[PDB]
Amino acid sequence: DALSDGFVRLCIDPSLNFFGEGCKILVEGQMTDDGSATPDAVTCVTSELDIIERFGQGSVLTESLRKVFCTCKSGVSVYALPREDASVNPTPNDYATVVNECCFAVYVLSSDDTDWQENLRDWIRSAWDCSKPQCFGHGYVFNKGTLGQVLADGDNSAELSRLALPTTYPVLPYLTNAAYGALSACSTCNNPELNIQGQTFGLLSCINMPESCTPGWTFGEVTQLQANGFVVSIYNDVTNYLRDEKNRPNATFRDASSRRLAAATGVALAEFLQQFNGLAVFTKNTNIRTGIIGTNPRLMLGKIRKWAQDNVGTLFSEFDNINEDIQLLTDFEVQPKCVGQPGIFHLNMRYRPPVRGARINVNMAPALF
Amino acid sequence: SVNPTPNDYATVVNECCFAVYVLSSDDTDWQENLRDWIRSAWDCSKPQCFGH
Amino acid sequence: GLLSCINMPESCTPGWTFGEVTQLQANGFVVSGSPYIYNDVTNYLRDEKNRP
Amino acid sequence: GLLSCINMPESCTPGWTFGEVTQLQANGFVVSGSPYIYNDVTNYLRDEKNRP
Amino acid sequence: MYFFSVDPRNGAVCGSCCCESISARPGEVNGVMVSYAAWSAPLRGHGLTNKTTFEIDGVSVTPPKVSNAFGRTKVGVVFEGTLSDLFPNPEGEQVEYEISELNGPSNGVVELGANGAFTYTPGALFTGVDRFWFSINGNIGEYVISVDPTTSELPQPPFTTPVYVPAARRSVDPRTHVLKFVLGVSPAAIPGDVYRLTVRQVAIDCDGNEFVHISCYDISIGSCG
Repeated sequence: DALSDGFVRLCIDPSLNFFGEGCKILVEGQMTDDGSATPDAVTCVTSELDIIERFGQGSVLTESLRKVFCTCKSGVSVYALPREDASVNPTPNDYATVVNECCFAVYVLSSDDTDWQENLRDWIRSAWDCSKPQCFGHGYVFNKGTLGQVLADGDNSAELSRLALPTTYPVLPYLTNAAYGALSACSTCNNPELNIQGQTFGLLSCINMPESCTPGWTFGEVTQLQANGFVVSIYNDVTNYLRDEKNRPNATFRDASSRRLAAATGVALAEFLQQFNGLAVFTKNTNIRTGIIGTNPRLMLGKIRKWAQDNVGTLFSEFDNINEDIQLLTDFEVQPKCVGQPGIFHLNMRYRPPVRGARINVNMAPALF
Repeated sequence: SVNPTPNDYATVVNECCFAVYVLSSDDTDWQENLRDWIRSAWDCSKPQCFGH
Repeated sequence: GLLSCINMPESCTPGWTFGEVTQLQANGFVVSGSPYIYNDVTNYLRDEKNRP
Repeated sequence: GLLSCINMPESCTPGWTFGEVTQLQANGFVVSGSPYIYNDVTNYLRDEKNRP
Repeated sequence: MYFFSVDPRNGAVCGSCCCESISARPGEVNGVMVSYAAWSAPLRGHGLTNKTTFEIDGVSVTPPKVSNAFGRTKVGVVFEGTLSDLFPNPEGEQVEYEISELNGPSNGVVELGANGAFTYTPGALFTGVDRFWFSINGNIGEYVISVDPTTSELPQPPFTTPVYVPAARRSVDPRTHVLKFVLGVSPAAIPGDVYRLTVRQVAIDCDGNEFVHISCYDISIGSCG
């Protein structure tokens, strides 16, 4: 049939898949033993077919991943950590063993227990530490309760996006939470600049909440939540930071967009610097010979600056004083020469998220003629 | 009458492509066999001259 | 879509009523209400996973 | 590559089937399906020892 | 000769966790030098000491197919042995045996019979231990014989591990902060296996105190160089 020869070889399959998966969200939640699968074991689940008898029918995880499996149609690689059960809330979980170097971008924890949330926080912040192996993860957790409680039941962590919910919210909390994370991932896991807010870029699809008149957090409470932190719905996709080491105002690490772009710059500079391996870096005579591949610390700083002067506008913003924001000091330079050793260098930059749009106060004042 | 199951379908009909197939029977087994056969005119390990 | 060479006796209550008709259609089974055919589809309702 | 003067008697079953063909296509041979020729290679598979 | 440099512990090849890499071929006995010069020179003192400690762990082992066997013959007397009850040959397979001439005996000669039989004639006027390496259908194992000086007996030595570091062949150069040691690989090491060697070297200050340092290297048993 003109296909006998052997040149073309066609497979007409409806359920094909070409996408380069990426986008490796993890979902954590308690389970019912109906799910035939080893607990405390990361399982990169497929689409629905391998369902409730894989994680536990009925239990929170079921609905959570259902919403997640929902939302995003294509783009993510869903991962599940089906924790087991036991004022009960069996949450204990110091488990950097089961989940390890294999790194996940988005995290969603369907449990209002402060301890579990804080443990996830610690794990993420550990991943986000100066330690040379990096993957730059981010989590999403929910938090119900009254205004006083919501405020009190919080922290400084900027590695989560703790969602606030009034004690009237019809939908079961964790549900929305999952959806939120889901959307974010599948949306931003290629473009980090995007920010999930407004109506078009962020409306949770799988919610279908019953409409009413009395919304929830009144305007005052809305301001309280927003300023303080939480991502009251969606609008204001910030990460509760509100502070810093000592001085409170640290606008930089407020938006999630800022955090994703910072991770992007980190991985870009990491995959870029690797062209300075081998090389040979003269540091005493600062005079490379003729015919030998080599570089000098000053030359390296020049290269770094040139680089940081191209990604500007797209990753960084303006670099006010380039002469000071980017500094490269050699081991021998800082340390008075007794404890110096060629090979060690110190680079320090100044991240400035590209300024975005915000409120536009209007003061239209009518008159006649 | 225990109707026959002419399962084989390999040698009976080799790669001789037919657009339409007309099975005249109610034997679920016979139907399943014809189904499997036609599920070979749409595989990968063949020139796949199809037919429904 | 007409099966002209059939010539079945006459209508009293043709086979499946509206409900059953719609049920089988949803289940992917062509219904023939001289009986004209309609929904000339095949018995395909789901892939490895995807139902719709 | 269509051998003109063979006028083979049209049939409905080949000799080498897909399997054994795929088999001796890795092994260099000149399998012929009138009958046309394809995979016009030589019986060369390996230099002194490094087969690929 | 492998030559590695230690990190001077300033938080300044992580690979998988930290440990370095060392390729190795089955049967070889190579040498490694590690330079603590970067770590012990700023700590102006009396250099290193001869108190290294080595530890071998396997992260990929591929449990052996054939098994080993012992022997306790006497001096001058011929020894007889079999080689059929070693390979469990689970699935019906030819039991073709072989004694590689590269790893034959050390003070004797074997006589491989027709069916896994072998006759070991120890060297006249010799009392001690001897080994040889057989290959039962591609899979390699060792046979150890202890020739006894006709008085009573001789103790039992330990069957050599696939990857090892000799008992006393390590050295330290306090004038250059260099540790020398040897890496021995058994011919029974299966290619593809991966072992981990961890070292704990102690330097010393001018007053007699200690400074500990710990590192690893991942030894990859690879075939064909």
